[PDB]
Amino acid sequence: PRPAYRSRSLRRVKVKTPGGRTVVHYEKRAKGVPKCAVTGQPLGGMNSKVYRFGISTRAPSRPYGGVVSHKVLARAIRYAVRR
Amino acid sequence: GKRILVQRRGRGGSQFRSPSWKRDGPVRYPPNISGRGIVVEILHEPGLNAPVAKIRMENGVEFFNYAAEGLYVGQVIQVGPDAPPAVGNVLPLGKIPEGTMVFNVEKRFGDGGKFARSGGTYALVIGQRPEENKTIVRLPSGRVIEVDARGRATIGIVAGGGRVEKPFVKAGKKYHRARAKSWKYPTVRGKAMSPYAHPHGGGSHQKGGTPVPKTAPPGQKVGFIGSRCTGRGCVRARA
Amino acid sequence: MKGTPSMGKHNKGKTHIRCPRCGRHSYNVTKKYCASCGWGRSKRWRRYNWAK
Amino acid sequence: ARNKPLGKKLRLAAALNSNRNPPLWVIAKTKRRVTRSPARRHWRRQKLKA
RNA sequence: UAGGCAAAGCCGCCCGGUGGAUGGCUCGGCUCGGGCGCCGAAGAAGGGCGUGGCAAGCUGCGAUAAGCCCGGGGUAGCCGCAGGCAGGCUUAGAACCCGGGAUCCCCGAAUGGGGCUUCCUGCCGGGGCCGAAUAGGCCCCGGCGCCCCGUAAGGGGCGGGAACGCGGGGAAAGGAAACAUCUUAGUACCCGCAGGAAGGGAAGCCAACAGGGACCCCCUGAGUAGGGGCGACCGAAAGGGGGAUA
RNA sequence: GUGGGCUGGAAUGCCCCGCCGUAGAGGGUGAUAGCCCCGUAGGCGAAACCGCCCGUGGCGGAGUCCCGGGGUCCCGGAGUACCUCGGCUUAGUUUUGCCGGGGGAACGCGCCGGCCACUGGCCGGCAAGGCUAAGCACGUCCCGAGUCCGAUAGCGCACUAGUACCGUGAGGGAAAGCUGAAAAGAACCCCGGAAGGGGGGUGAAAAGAGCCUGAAACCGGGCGGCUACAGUGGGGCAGGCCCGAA
RNA sequence: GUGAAGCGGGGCGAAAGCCCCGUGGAGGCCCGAAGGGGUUCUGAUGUGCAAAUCGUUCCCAUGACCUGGGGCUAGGGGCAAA
RNA sequence: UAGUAGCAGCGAAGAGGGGUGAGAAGCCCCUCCGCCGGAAAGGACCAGGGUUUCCUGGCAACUUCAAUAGGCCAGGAGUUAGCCGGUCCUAAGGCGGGGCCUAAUAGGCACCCGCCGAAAGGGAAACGGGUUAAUAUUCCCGUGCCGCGGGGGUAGGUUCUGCGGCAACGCAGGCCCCGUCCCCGACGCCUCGGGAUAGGGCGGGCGGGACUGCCGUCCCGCUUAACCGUCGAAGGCCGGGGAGUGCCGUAAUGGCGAGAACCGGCCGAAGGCGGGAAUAGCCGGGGGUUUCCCCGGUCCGCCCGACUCCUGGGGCCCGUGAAAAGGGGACGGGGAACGAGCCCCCGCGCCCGUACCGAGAACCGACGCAGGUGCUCCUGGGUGAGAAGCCCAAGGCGGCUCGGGUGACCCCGGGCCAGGGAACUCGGCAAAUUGGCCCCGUAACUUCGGGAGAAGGGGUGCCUGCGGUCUUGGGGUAUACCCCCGGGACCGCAGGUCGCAGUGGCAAGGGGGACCUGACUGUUUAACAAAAACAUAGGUCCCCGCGAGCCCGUAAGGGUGUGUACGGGGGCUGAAUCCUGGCCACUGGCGGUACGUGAACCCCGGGUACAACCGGGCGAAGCGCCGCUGAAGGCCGGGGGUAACUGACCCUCUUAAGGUAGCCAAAUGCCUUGCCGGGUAAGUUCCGGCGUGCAUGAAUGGAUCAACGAGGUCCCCACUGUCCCGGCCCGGGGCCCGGCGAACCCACCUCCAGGUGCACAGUCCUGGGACCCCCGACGGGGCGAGAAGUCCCUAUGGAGCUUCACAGCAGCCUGUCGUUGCGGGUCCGCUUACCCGCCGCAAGGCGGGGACAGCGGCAGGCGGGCUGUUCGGCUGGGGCGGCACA
Ligand SMILES: [Mg+2]
Ligand SMILES: [Mg+2]
Ligand SMILES: [Mg+2]
Ligand SMILES: [Mg+2]
Ligand SMILES: [Mg+2]
Ligand SMILES: [Mg+2]
Ligand SMILES: [Mg+2]
Ligand SMILES: [Mg+2]
Ligand SMILES: [Mg+2]
Ligand SMILES: [Mg+2]
Ligand SMILES: [Mg+2]
Ligand SMILES: [Mg+2]
Ligand SMILES: [Mg+2]
Ligand SMILES: [Mg+2]
Ligand SMILES: [Mg+2]
Ligand SMILES: [Mg+2]
Ligand SMILES: [Mg+2]
Ligand SMILES: [Mg+2]
Ligand SMILES: [Mg+2]
Ligand SMILES: [Mg+2]
Ligand SMILES: [Mg+2]
Ligand SMILES: [Mg+2]
Ligand SMILES: [Mg+2]
Ligand SMILES: [Mg+2]
Ligand SMILES: [Mg+2]
Ligand SMILES: [Mg+2]
Ligand SMILES: [Mg+2]
Ligand SMILES: [Mg+2]
Ligand SMILES: [Mg+2]
Ligand SMILES: [Mg+2]
Ligand SMILES: [Mg+2]
Ligand SMILES: [Mg+2]
Ligand SMILES: [Mg+2]
Ligand SMILES: [Mg+2]
Ligand SMILES: [Mg+2]
Ligand SMILES: [Mg+2]
Ligand SMILES: [Mg+2]
Ligand SMILES: [Mg+2]
Ligand SMILES: [Mg+2]
Ligand SMILES: [Mg+2]
Ligand SMILES: [Mg+2]
Ligand SMILES: [Mg+2]
Ligand SMILES: [Mg+2]
Ligand SMILES: [Mg+2]
Ligand SMILES: [Mg+2]
Ligand SMILES: [Mg+2]
Ligand SMILES: [Mg+2]
Ligand SMILES: [Mg+2]
Ligand SMILES: [Mg+2]
Ligand SMILES: [Mg+2]
Ligand SMILES: [Mg+2]
Ligand SMILES: [Mg+2]
Ligand SMILES: [Mg+2]
Ligand SMILES: [Mg+2]
Ligand SMILES: [Mg+2]
Ligand SMILES: [Mg+2]
Ligand SMILES: [Mg+2]
Ligand SMILES: [Mg+2]
Ligand SMILES: [Mg+2]
Ligand SMILES: [Mg+2]
Ligand SMILES: [Mg+2]
Ligand SMILES: [Mg+2]
Ligand SMILES: [Mg+2]
Ligand SMILES: [Mg+2]
Ligand SMILES: [Mg+2]
Ligand SMILES: [Mg+2]
Ligand SMILES: [Mg+2]
Ligand SMILES: [Mg+2]
Ligand SMILES: [Mg+2]
Ligand SMILES: [Mg+2]
Ligand SMILES: [Mg+2]
Ligand SMILES: [Mg+2]
Ligand SMILES: [Mg+2]
Ligand SMILES: [Mg+2]
Ligand SMILES: [Mg+2]
Ligand SMILES: [Mg+2]
Ligand SMILES: [Mg+2]
Ligand SMILES: [Mg+2]
Ligand SMILES: [Mg+2]
Ligand SMILES: [Mg+2]
Ligand SMILES: [Mg+2]
Ligand SMILES: [Mg+2]
Ligand SMILES: [Mg+2]
Ligand SMILES: [Zn+2]
Repeated sequence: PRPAYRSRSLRRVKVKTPGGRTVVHYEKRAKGVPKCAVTGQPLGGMNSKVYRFGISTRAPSRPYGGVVSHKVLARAIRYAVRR
Repeated sequence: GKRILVQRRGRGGSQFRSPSWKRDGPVRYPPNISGRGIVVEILHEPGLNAPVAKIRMENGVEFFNYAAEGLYVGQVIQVGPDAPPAVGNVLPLGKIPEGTMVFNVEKRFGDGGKFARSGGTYALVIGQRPEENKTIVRLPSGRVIEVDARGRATIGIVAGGGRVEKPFVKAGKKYHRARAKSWKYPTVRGKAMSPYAHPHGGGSHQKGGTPVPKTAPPGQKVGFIGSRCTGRGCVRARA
Repeated sequence: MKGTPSMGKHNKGKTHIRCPRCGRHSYNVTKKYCASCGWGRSKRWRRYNWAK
Repeated sequence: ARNKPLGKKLRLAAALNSNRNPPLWVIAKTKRRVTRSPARRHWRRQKLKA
């Protein structure tokens, strides 16, 4: 509780209630978005802010989806097609 | 008490131990790597003396090696007896041609590599005795040694050379490096001590010690330990 | 500082808690045995002949 | 402490239950011989080693 | 001049306050003599928590909780220390004492697994509850330690006990008028292992040409032989008399 | 014997008179009790549990038992006996026992011992496998006794003591007994905010729950002597004031 | 507060090349609160507020920095910028 | 002692009236006064405490005074969770079993297996309002969320596949089981751009409040939770385009045929807005009565803006800033005929914590203790650079738990002081001076960075106007510019004017020169030493190729080591710059042909019916001997004479050589206040020189001061109560009164002089004095008190340290016995022993070494690494000396 709030792991949000008071709500920070397995950059269509685990996310309509980006997928497909 | 610092070091205290949890793993050759591999990462390792390459073999085995100077991400390395002696390739010492600069040399096959593992270091393949399956190599110290011809080495020199030429300008820089290494930092001179704590400690005008024999027991074996000589005359006699 | 000012730091720590076997305030929470009866490191009761 | 374990809480409850002087009818029954109790204590003075 | 005549203060006696000596008392201690002598997985000892109408501690007991059942003794009182207030139990035989049973929380060798809180938690089988449900969930009960013996069934060890016993490891202080060999001392202490005792015990013995006849313990042999900076000091055995007798 | 009288709050005491005694060990009861009571000498006793002794009973074995002769064939305990080196120990000393390193037998025609070793004689035995009652140690505990202590003693603890309590912990650890025969535990009146005070009661006695006795130090008051021009305590002599009942 | 590397413009040259300004934001850098420390008065206190304190004056204050919780090292041993 | 000390000091404090009550300065209420307000003080809360919380009653005890008060006493009561924490995960690490080790265990742990390990890390899901004396994300109302499971509808499926877009990617995207892979979880520090929100303010409006000497101003309310939807800045990406006379930019670095400008599109924060939701809450106005009902309002336009939240850019690292649970996706295999991540509906969510303090009275320190823990996290307005100080909100407090009188001395803290200005003093100790900001200006020297705020000089208030540079919105053709309007910030100019004083209070550097010393920042003797001591970067030497070197363990084994010479370990020096001289005699280390010596074993001879026993031989290391080694410990004189102190001469002694470059009366020079100059009227200190230097000198570091200094020292200016020299004042002690109420010390208790005496008498002698008692003060005496003197010595007393003491034990080295076997001729070979590493759960396999090594026993050497001891006596005190020790 109190040392858990003294640590900076949660966001300190000040909010004014309908009762006229000002309170501090301790809210979670967002989880990191999925990254490409080769470049490490965030994947398009999956970089929305998520604050808890267990939320199903819809991958882009492509082979390998939210695993690799379109650049890596296209280049790998070209290499496999030639090879 | 009375036990000296070099005697206290052997107990394995936290201030003398190496924090190897800060590293991803040992930099050794796995026993049965063969074929072609891909250099996927070049990383800094805390407490080590060279950048470390992560090699992803064609069959999926991944291992850590010391990065040859000039090695780059996405490079294709060859492992095995059929590998050409190009930089980054892992070859047997028996196959490696004479005069070649190798590193991470294995004294016996399968130990993972022992010699020429610091940044900017290398071993030189001097000769090959195939009738006793041995390879004569010169180590970084200048010493000439025989190694198992079936052992493995990497072609090139270890990256990161020249790291020690730049001075450690502040005590804080050496402090931060020591925190990643195993060194106890800093060190008190022996003659700055009292007689209970060091053989050199004591007198009103404190002095160092003359050399002790090689048979001296622990706690007495400090300073020069069975030295052939000392000073500029010793260096001259060595050369 | 070793006297009264250092006495103020003994307000929140602990070395021992109550032992489940012998009930004394002698169970070392870090060493995980009782300093009185030896529970947690010896299944036989700890009692020495030099103690009255 | 705000956060307690149940065993420590139960030992504290035992101390709270025992902390009380003998009843007045017990004093009258013993003819003023039993006046005090060994389990009587003050929270600021005598400290439980719970 | 002295008395009437006295401040603060000093000495002695008496009375009072304080104090708890003295004396008297004793359900306590201590010593000695005799007996008796093991408990524990059928879960012990020890601890925590609880338990009384008013009950804090001690004592007892264990959610059936100063207590329940059975039998014998004991008859009219009883509800412990503990002299109060109530209300009860008991002549349908209580209380009390002795023998036998029932109950016997949690921790504890603790033994399903954990245990930084004497509390928490898992899997399997059976049962119960919430629920529309046969889902899901929750709760109750039982089993689940290690190492062994045994074909299996099944069984054994574990921990405790005031002292005593057996095997092992094993000091120093002090003494020697210093001190090292020595002694202290195979002691203090530590590790392990038993029993009501343990260990020992039935001649490859002792003797000396005469003969004893397993063993232990007691008296003696005896501070003798002997060991020893031959100093301090240490120190038998055979033999004899007994306890007992295999 | 609870008999007569006396003292006494109350007799077990005193004077007088009786009785038992295998019992006059000891304790209690309103003061000191052989005969008031518990007890003592002595005797009787267990549904249940436990222990010991005796008689009897059921069963199994390959004659394994006793006596006589024959034998000279077979068996008779190994890293053991023994030697050497180091060490601990022992009275064990050129000679105790053992542990470790190294070496290492024989077989009853043999092997072992008889205070250095070997040789011969003589004597005594059969190691290197296992058990064994009785007679002996101890004291948590039970019983008895005492030229033991008697609440600062005796165990640290006569008591809601291994307690309250102290230390993080290993550990350490006190102080503290007594109304009276019976609560008859102080009615009632006046005062006080109350603790409480006065009066009045109970009691043989306040012995008043702060409770037997109740010392000294200490403090208050009364009394006697001195007390502001005279330097202190102790002794002797003379005197002033005060006490001088036993 | 200072203003490192780096970067723009202006002036001056035939050039090689110098100067001025700005931008930039380095550092066991500087002044200074919190915080850490403990120099002077040899102040106060010194049967204390306290078995080491208080006032004043001071030192560091982006780092070999200060600080919470958990952990390891044990006595002839630990730990020690000593 | 003594009704005495203390109940002061650390920057708050009380007063009037009333009530209660036996009793009131102190309890309760109002009014006045004061204190905090980035906090010894307001909000939250960890550990610890454990009922101190709330209510009722009370004052025998407790609170440094009182009490009717209370954290006290007595009685009663109080802590409600699927969504807040634990619980789960792993970290550093730890424990258990198996195994190995061990005389043994309750001792050890590399191995294998399991588990524990965070109430600040990772991590499922709840918010707003109301309610109680005391719980409040827990109770109630309202509105939701998560996990697990089920039902209906639906999209979808039912051999086979979902649909659209060039694409980035979008969209309900069927069901069940299993596997694999990837990603999230998952990460430093510094810096600067952008976007928000909390909070704050300004003008107007409505409602309410404050004041009555004048004006009419001043204050308060006007709020919006979680959750659902939608939007989305930076950034990234897709399609078109095809660019070098370039073109496009930033706060800054800058970008482009390796694909720019430009056009369109995709993914995409905090947060906004709507719903929630005005029906709540709040402000105001009424009615009832036990907290309910009714009415009005809850608005308009702007501005600032975080330390809170989000986002991106750049830089630094010999420093790279955790893991796992859990979750998401994808890629495959298998199965059924059904069926969802969408909509509606149903069910379940166990166990433990939850009061209160959280500290100048609830923790620790014996205390209701000026300390420590925790100021750990948060906080409005003015001034202001400021989270500084000062004043005031919200909120709290007058309880750092004695009150009154007096206005002596004296003490603690504070203010001023004429003339002089360090004459004080060991010493400018202390105090004083300066002080902010702007402008001008700034030396020697230097490692070129610095020195530097060097130094030195000038300005500074208020008022009335005139401008400028931006910013933020709105309106104008109008995205920049331009004009108008509202708000914000900073900068400047002109004039007028007051004072002793304009950074007017608060806040707030004195400065300069020279020597020594340590380069610097940093660390140190908790409780007398902060330093020149330690460390430091830099330099250098040594042991080491890894089966190493060094170290720990009885051993199993372990650390360095998840390592590898640009490395691990061990010494010395201590930035940089110029340098680092000669010497291997000694003490060590190391290497070596031969020779002497050199233990056990072994062999030979004698002896012994056998042995004991005696003699000899062989002979390892080591020692002797011979060399190397000084950035090993370290040393560095002379004798002389000759000779123009000697430039030169021969050398010799010499423990080896004979002090080089340098530097000096030094923190090193006795003599010694050395001699010569400077400084002062006067200088034992200081500075600059001189140097046969008692007794300077080179990594034992020499010389050396740029920068730095709570270092030590000398001088100059300024300044001043340091002083001539003392005075006056302020607060608190003080004194007096009321209340509480100790301690130290105490044989008894003592007027003075001169003597005497165990030699320094209150008590003895001879004198001189004194009416007794009480108060205040002081510190001459009572050899005043505190503490069995630490100084000295003795003791056949210790401890620690040293080594060339007496002994001993580990450790290392060496020989030998055993392990040690098989061949071939003391030698060569072999592998199965044994050892070393790899794979493997194990079984076993691979490679290397190899009867060597390692290991056990014995023996020798080195061996203060470690253990035990001894270091005599006499003595004009002990010691040196001497032996008066026979
Ligand atoms: Mg957390
Ligand atoms: Mg986080
Ligand atoms: Mg370290
Ligand atoms: Mg020192
Ligand atoms: Mg030495
Ligand atoms: Mg030493
Ligand atoms: Mg020395
Ligand atoms: Mg200490
Ligand atoms: Mg601890
Ligand atoms: Mg306390
Ligand atoms: Mg008088
Ligand atoms: Mg029990
Ligand atoms: Mg268990
Ligand atoms: Mg046993
Ligand atoms: Mg003795
Ligand atoms: Mg002696
Ligand atoms: Mg002695
Ligand atoms: Mg027996
Ligand atoms: Mg026996
Ligand atoms: Mg003996
Ligand atoms: Mg009778
Ligand atoms: Mg035999
Ligand atoms: Mg008495
Ligand atoms: Mg006693
Ligand atoms: Mg009395
Ligand atoms: Mg008379
Ligand atoms: Mg700094
Ligand atoms: Mg001082
Ligand atoms: Mg002082
Ligand atoms: Mg004082
Ligand atoms: Mg500073
Ligand atoms: Mg007074
Ligand atoms: Mg006073
Ligand atoms: Mg103030
Ligand atoms: Mg104020
Ligand atoms: Mg606070
Ligand atoms: Mg209260
Ligand atoms: Mg109250
Ligand atoms: Mg209370
Ligand atoms: Mg866990
Ligand atoms: Mg509350
Ligand atoms: Mg307004
Ligand atoms: Mg900028
Ligand atoms: Mg609360
Ligand atoms: Mg106080
Ligand atoms: Mg402030
Ligand atoms: Mg207020
Ligand atoms: Mg006050
Ligand atoms: Mg006063
Ligand atoms: Mg003046
Ligand atoms: Mg002067
Ligand atoms: Mg003078
Ligand atoms: Mg000063
Ligand atoms: Mg000021
Ligand atoms: Mg320094
Ligand atoms: Mg410093
Ligand atoms: Mg100190
Ligand atoms: Mg100091
Ligand atoms: Mg130094
Ligand atoms: Mg240097
Ligand atoms: Mg040296
Ligand atoms: Mg030299
Ligand atoms: Mg010279
Ligand atoms: Mg000088
Ligand atoms: Mg000189
Ligand atoms: Mg010299
Ligand atoms: Mg020196
Ligand atoms: Mg020298
Ligand atoms: Mg130097
Ligand atoms: Mg110098
Ligand atoms: Mg005299
Ligand atoms: Mg005297
Ligand atoms: Mg003395
Ligand atoms: Mg002394
Ligand atoms: Mg001395
Ligand atoms: Mg003597
Ligand atoms: Mg010692
Ligand atoms: Mg060998
Ligand atoms: Mg050996
Ligand atoms: Mg020694
Ligand atoms: Mg001697
Ligand atoms: Mg002498
Ligand atoms: Mg002498
Ligand atoms: Zn215990």
